[PDB]
Amino acid sequence: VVQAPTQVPGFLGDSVTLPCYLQVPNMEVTHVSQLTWARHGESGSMAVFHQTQGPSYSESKRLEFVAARLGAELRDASLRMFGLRVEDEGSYTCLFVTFPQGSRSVDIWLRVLAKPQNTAEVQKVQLTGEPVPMARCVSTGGRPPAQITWHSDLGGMPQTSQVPGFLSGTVTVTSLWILVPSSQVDGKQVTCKVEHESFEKPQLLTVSLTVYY
Amino acid sequence: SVRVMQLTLGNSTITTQEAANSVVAYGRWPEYIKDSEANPVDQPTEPDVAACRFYTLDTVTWRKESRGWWWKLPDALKDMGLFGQNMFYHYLGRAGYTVHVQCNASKFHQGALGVFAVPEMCLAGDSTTHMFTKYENANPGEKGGEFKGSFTLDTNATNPARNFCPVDYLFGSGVLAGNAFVYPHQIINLRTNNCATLVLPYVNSLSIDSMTKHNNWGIAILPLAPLDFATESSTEIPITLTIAPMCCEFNGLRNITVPRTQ
Amino acid sequence: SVRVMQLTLGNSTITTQEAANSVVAYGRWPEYIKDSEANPVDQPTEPDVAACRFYTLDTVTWRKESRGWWWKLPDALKDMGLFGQNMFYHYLGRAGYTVHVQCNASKFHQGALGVFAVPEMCLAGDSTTHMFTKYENANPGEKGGEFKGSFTLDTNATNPARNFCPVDYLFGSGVLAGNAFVYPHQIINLRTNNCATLVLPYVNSLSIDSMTKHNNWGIAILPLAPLDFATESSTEIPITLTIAPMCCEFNGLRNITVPRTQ
Amino acid sequence: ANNLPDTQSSGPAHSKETPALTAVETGATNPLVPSDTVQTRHVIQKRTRSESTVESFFARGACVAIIEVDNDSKLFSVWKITYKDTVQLRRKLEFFTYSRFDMEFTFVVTSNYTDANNGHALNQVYQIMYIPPGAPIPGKWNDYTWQTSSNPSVFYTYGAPPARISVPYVGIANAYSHFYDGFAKVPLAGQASTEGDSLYGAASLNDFGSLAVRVVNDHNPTKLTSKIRVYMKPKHVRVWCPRPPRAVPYYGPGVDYKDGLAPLPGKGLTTY
Ligand SMILES: COc1ccc(OCc2ccc(COc3c(Cl)cccc3Cl)cc2)c(Cl)c1
Repeated sequence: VVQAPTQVPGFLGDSVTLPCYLQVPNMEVTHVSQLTWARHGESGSMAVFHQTQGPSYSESKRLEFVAARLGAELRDASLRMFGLRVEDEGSYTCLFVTFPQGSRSVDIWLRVLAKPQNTAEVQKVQLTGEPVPMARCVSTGGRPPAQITWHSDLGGMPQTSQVPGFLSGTVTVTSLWILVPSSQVDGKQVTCKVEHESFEKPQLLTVSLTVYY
Repeated sequence: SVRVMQLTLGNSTITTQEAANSVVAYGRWPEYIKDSEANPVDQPTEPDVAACRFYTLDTVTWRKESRGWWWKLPDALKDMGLFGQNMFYHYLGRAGYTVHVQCNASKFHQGALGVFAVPEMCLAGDSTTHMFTKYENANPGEKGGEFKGSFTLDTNATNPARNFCPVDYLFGSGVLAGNAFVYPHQIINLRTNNCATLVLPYVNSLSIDSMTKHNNWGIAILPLAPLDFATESSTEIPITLTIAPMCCEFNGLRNITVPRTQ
Repeated sequence: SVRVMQLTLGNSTITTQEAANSVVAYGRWPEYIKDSEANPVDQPTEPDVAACRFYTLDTVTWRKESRGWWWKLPDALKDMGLFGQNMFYHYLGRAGYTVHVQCNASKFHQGALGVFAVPEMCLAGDSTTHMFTKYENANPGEKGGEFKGSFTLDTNATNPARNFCPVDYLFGSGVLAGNAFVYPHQIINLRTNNCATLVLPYVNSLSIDSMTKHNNWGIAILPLAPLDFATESSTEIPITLTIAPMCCEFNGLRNITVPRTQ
Repeated sequence: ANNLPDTQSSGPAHSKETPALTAVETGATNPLVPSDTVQTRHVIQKRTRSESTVESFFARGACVAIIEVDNDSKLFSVWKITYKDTVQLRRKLEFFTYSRFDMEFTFVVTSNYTDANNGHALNQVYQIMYIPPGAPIPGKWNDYTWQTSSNPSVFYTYGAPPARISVPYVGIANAYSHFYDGFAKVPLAGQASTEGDSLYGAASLNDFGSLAVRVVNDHNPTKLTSKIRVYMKPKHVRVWCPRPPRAVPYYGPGVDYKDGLAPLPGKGLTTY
């Protein structure tokens, strides 16, 4: 039976794998077990991972095939696409062949495009009233735009305007800044939470303030 | 030579000094209905020289950003002299055509235009409602239409446009444009020729039909290689279309047809 | 016409739309050894299509400052596919050639290249020691060599270069270059042609010889009128050389020859 | 459906004839063969194009409809005759603008109990009635229309080999139109917009009529469903004016598109 889990982000840069798992029940085991991959994709009719005995690269030069092949296993095979440009989607499929019924499988696809970088800058001098002190949360390089979120310590947060996306090489860039008004203290752990859902926990950057005179 | 020609029909003559031969669609020259293929029994009218002559439709301009143009026959000629009169006064009509596309530039310009003559050139619409394009939009007349770089669905439910949305690479009908070469065509590559000439016989599943309800041929012009010049990001060269109906014969005379417009 | 041609040898075809005819050296087309002129008694090998085909040697670039280039045959083809294999496996070898030099520019460029095919093209050395050029230097292979504007004597006694010093106006051999026109040639004058084509029969004082010890023909290319363009002091146009051996026959098969290099 | 020409041996060339050079602007394709650009040997050609003839290309029964009837108004169903309800045969036919042929229809009938442990019924007999445009359409699974005194009917007994009938070329034109760039009406100046409006690319509202299917047996309270799969094969085929095949998904009876507009995959320009 077909049990492919591949609905994968998929991280860009790159590079990451495009897996295909077909767990085999269980008393009516499967051969011949050649594995085909069809893209989705201006398919007329190839960008294919096919594997008869020796793994055959149907011409998309930017491919890596990692399965215990030339012998057999059978197929919980992993593919990899590098690289490194956003040759995106579209979609991809994973179809097997079988002596019993199984010259068949399922189409399964997902995401791609890319992660960002962040830094904080705070200025300038306070002549009020009553805008910026000013904390800026710059977000450079991420086509699927990173959801920048400025929060802090008090109800002096509702004030968060954005620089939208004037995209760099394939990749989108933004800058959230605050503003935050007036007056004195240093002094608070005002934290910008930049996400994108890659890496570990979202980019939490805490800073200070320019207090003058 | 393959490059110099003169076409004379009625009181009109066309000369060219940079042709690339001429194409006769499917190898068939236009002809009149034979008695063995005749259907309507009434005596036909054959205007001859009054209708079978060269009519120049409006000139379009080619720019680096152009996606393409299209026209429908006999539609584009419905207001052309006595051809249009006979078309509207008769229930049935039949005609072949000599399509002459004109486009001159210079030895420092580049670009290639694909000129295709398509029988039953059905185009794609703009809504989720199938075959929703309305008569007035499907028949633009001499001004014809244009191809687009992408499909954009009309969502105004209150006032649907009911128009075509011909995407260029999809040949305006859901097929790949690179395969449009299976239709009679010529290419106007600026470094080689001035024009394209196609002789089209009458094509249909009937010997004669209603010219107002049905368009037999479609003319599609697509920039295969975009227009470019010296260093002028700014470049415009006109494309003039001259068409002449051939072997016109009409049947079923009555009062004149006045179709609804806009 | 004199200007359009197509040459087909084996699996290779060359087309040209700006030729100036072709020269057949001494009016002799290459041929195989006749029984009446035969010498080695063993059965010859004749690779035919595997060796008699067009091989493209490295492209050189012509600049305002270029003095000229030279190659030696069969030397320049010693590493070319199955021709080179047969050359090294046999003691004796014989072949004719079709030399096709390629050089295109534009209508605003000037320059003329003299392409000469010289039988027994012996070149002058660089030292006071006579006939001192060493084998490795005399046989550069596909990269060939270059002409110089002046003679410069090698004085390093400890490590003599033992190389050639072909001065251009002296045709690299002590004769005036203007008289090199007594040898089969063509001229690639940029305002007239793209190429030069020469068919060379086998020339030697023997019917067959050692291809490794002896070079039968020499190809010399000299800028008769220097390269010049619009106002670009900076101008470079490539010169590609494509040669095809003809009527190859080898005698005296043994183990392969591996000559010393550099 | 015949032979291909032999390859003649071809030697070297050095001439003013250049078949390799051409000018595609003319609208013509360069008719070169291998011997025009390379040296060839003589090969006696034995391959033929017997299977790619227009006839052999279409000589297959393709499914065009799956009519369903529930013998417990569903006691009978009506299917408007068309080849556009499915995609496979439709795409093949659309390689051409016009066609003319005879048709062979084969009907594969299957049925089963909805309930694993309930009900029973005696062997079923089906009636497939063709209702030509104009004839009265059945309102009940048992009204007067099923008398078929003039309409052609096919009575199929469940379990018997698939039923099969032939239909002649029935078009009102000299050929079937796969594409019709026009309307059935011309809106006239002055009439209300509701007036003279018709579908683009549509001819008759009822081109070929429809099929009315029912089970003739008296229905039992048992839950049963039957499906009649209609297979059609064009025989004695003639086709005119080739067209490029459908590249994007079909979106209705027209040439309309909407969804799979990006059919081609990515591939490096210099990647083999
Ligand atoms: C261009 O491609 C075409 C053209 C016409 C077509 O249909 C025309 C058509 C007309 C009448 C009948 C009626 O046939 C039947 C009869 Cl008499 C009796 C019982 C059952 C049937 Cl089924 C069936 C098909 C089709 Cl399916 C494809």
